[PDB]
Amino acid sequence: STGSATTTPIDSLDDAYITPVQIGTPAQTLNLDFDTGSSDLWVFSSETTASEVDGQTIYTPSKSTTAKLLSGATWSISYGDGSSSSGDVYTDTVSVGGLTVTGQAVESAKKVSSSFTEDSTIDGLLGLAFSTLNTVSPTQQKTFFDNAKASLDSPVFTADLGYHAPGTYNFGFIDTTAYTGSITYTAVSTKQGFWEWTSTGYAVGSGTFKSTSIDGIADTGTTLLYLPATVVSAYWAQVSGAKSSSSVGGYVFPCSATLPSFTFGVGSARIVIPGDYIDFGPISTGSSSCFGGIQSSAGIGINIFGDVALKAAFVVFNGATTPTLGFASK
Ligand SMILES: CCn1ccc(CN)c1
Repeated sequence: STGSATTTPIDSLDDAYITPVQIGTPAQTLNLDFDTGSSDLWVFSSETTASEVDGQTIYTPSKSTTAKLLSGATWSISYGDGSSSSGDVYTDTVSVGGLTVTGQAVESAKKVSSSFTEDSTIDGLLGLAFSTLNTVSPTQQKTFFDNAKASLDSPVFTADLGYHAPGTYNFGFIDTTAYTGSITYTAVSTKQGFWEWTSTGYAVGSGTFKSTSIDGIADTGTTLLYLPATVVSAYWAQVSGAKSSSSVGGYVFPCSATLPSFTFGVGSARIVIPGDYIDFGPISTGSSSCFGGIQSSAGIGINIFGDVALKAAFVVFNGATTPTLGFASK
């Protein structure tokens, strides 16, 4: 089997991407944030505290003839931005782009933090990291991809995120029309539960490529590119007036600037992020200070190849017995 679904930016900045997902019988379609940095499929629901729902579409398990309470199971997750959610668990039929999994754990939110409430466009998350990170207790649950994998034509999914435009998540096949050149594959460590890999270096604009190993994760659920402070300083030093602002929480730059590109290495191959992809717009409405899309990972503990980086590539998440990542230009 295969599946193919369009993923759409939630706003004009590509702050996140939503993909429609069918849950239950009859189908209830929710728009979920596909997140290769986490491993829980959770949804706003009829159980979510009413004051914490503000415009989201909810899953109502009592209206699904295939929903079953997973008795005793609870979940609770916290994310890198400090947001969080928790609740109980149903199993139900979940379909993405024509690919159907029966018995998928659908984690029903009883509580969500304010940042989720405030984002009316995201009805929940669909985790695509390794199932070892799934938070369901006392019986850990598998991701949608892990459950689908044996049925898939090939044990892979691909992310093709657009810049200010829709893109595609495919399951079970590699669309050879969706990228240019060849796909360069690189090793993955699953030791931390992430699609963790080592970039071979970087370049800023037209500058010379610096060969240096950068360990990080391919994370569709993180907006920006978070890299070591040395690398990020080298980038922003090429932008007149750019500075790190403690009050804003990262590098900002004059909105009048033209940003240089940023290149990252995948083995001997190179992915070029155009400068425009690094502009996240005014820090507040009407400001002439703009927020940068490349930020320091120093306070995180891990480097994150988030959407800013991934949207410049066609990305293969290869879930074979030994997982690997593939990157192609597009
Ligand atoms: C934009 C919604 N969101 C918040 C945290 C995550 C996971 N990185 C997704």
